[PDB]
Amino acid sequence: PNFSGNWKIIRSENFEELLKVLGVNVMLRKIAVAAASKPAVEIKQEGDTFYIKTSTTVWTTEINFKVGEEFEEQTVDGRPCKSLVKWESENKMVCEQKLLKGEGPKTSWTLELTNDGELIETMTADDVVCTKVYVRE
Ligand SMILES: *C/C=C(C)/C=C/C=C1/N(C)c2ccccc2C1(C)C
Repeated sequence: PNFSGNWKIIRSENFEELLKVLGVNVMLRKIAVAAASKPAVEIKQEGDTFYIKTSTTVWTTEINFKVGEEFEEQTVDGRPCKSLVKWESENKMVCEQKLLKGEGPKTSWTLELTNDGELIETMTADDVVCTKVYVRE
């Protein structure tokens, strides 16, 4: 299920509420939802080994994981945590995260390559769920 490729975000719901739930400074919340801050996603997939890059205006995040192999990473609000990714179907994977230090909401995310060629991502902080929808390029 080649998640590989370069991804262009074309929709995003409930994102500010997610940040709000996580505790994100209001000023950062407002800049976070600007048409300028739209993230670009590059995924590089081979087997159970994944490389995903997320790039905004002045920041980038790189993660490297194997499905099943626990790894270190950051939440959405950038808190250090341990993560573990598993398959849900052929075209879906889900990742649960465990805060390294401190304690806050229960976070996670999922990734879903559809049949109409889209890539759906969800992110969850406790009750609240954010969906974002990507296309290739
Ligand atoms: C949908 C995902 C979004 C809008 C990602 C936002 C992420 C960031 N990051 C990581 C960042 C770092 C510095 C300054 C601004 C940001 C922004 C809020 C765009």
